Amino acid sequence: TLGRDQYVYMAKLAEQAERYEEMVQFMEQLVTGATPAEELTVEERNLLSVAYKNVIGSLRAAWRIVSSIEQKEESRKNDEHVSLVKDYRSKVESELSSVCSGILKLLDSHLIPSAGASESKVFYLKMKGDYHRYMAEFKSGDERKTAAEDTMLAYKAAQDIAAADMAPTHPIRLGLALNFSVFYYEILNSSDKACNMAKQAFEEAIAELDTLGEESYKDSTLIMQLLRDNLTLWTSDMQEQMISNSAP
Amino acid sequence: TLGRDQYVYMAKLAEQAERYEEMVQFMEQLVTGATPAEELTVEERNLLSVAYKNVIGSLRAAWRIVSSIEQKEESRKNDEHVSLVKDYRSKVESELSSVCSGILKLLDSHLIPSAGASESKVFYLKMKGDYHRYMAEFKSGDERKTAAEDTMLAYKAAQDIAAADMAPTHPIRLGLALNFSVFYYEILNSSDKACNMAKQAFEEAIAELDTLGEESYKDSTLIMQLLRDNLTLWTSDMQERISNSAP
Repeated sequence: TLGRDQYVYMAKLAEQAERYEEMVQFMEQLVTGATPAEELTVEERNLLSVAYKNVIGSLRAAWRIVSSIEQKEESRKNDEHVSLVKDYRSKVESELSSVCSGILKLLDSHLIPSAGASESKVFYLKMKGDYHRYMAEFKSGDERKTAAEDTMLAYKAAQDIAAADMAPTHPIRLGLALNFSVFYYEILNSSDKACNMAKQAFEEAIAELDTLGEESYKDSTLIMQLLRDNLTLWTSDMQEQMISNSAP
Repeated sequence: TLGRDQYVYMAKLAEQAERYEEMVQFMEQLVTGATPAEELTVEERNLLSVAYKNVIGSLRAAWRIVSSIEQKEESRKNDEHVSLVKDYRSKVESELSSVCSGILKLLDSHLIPSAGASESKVFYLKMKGDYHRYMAEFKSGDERKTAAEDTMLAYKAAQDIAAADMAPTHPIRLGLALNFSVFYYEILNSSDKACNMAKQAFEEAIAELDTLGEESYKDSTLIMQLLRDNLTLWTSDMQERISNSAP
């Protein structure tokens, strides 16, 4: 076993080598060894989030490609290749599930219990909704509806806490509104609800934009632009009743 | 167990998804089931080469980064951080060793025996030397010399066959001379021999490049352009980067 400061060094070392599967292991060991008794630092909090974002991001990108090839093979009526491709996609899906379960388990057992402030709660609850949403991207029915309900619970909990204590210009609250609006748009097909949410968070940040500090102005404004980009792509598109840019 | 044609489809599928560790496995099983009784098709032979190239390239890239991190830490005399980085580098080295052994074992047990033509023999022998050279990159001391010796034998064997049966404009023979010259410059620090070897291959090829058509002109000239890129880098290096190996 290494020290807390040493796992941060090993996580960064793995980050430089783009060996993210091991960056996750180094941060998990840091988490399980310092929480829930104590709270993660902003640095450790972001290193963990970055580690899982890259690991799952790589599998999400692969799943898109495989799923796309499957549709291309089913349009050819190539029954042979369709059988092989679906075997492969399920292998990627089991790995997507493995990673989401890892962080979701760490969120319930360690991270959320460790949050002793609204900022940390909203961060981990948002994160909890994020990886439930990733589960909902490849699940079919029932499993997807369950994945969607778990997403709704985690996000709406983070939204309640954030709106009451977080500032509308805080990147975490902004990122929450972004990913939450992506949830309505891409998981629930509610363009109207998703646009109304993104716009509200955007305008709320504009009103208090003067009181935005050096530390988080780029993080905030970046999310603000992603909200505006999505809102343009969504309003440019046209739904009927009821990829998008998620947070950094 | 799947069929030969299907392993090709799965290897191609893994390549599209950029899941190269699996692309290797699909081809490994294709090889162990089809050879040495028969020989790999050019397609299969290339799918195998690409799969291992990406896997070992990814680790070689990480090893350069980690190895670079270690040096800086030592320059500051952190001591603690230094011991941590080496333990991490040694983990990447064990993986590099695992990959190379995988293809090297596949070469000596299945692929080289299957080669019933000089072109294939030189392709598989040139590959054997490539992955012994990758061992020599991170090995040190006693283990390094053994790796450098194994590289010399694979390349020299491929060169003997190539110079006798392959044309000096053939991309495989040009790539061999390219990687074989990089071996002398990077591993053995023989700046002169690496240059003499590169120039010879580039001279022997241009002397026959006129009679070469536009079908493989891009193939030959591309490796030729790499032979001179290294040869320009090396000359400037003697005016006191990583050499361009073959595609």
